[PDB]
Amino acid sequence: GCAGKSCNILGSDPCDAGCFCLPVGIVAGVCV
Repeated sequence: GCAGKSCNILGSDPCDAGCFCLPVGIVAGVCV
């Protein structure tokens, strides 16, 4: 259930193992 998760390139809020934080803006993004 990583997909849809809120995240940011900052690295503070990445994603679950296997999934990656995809940028939706300048730094903010979502897990995919």
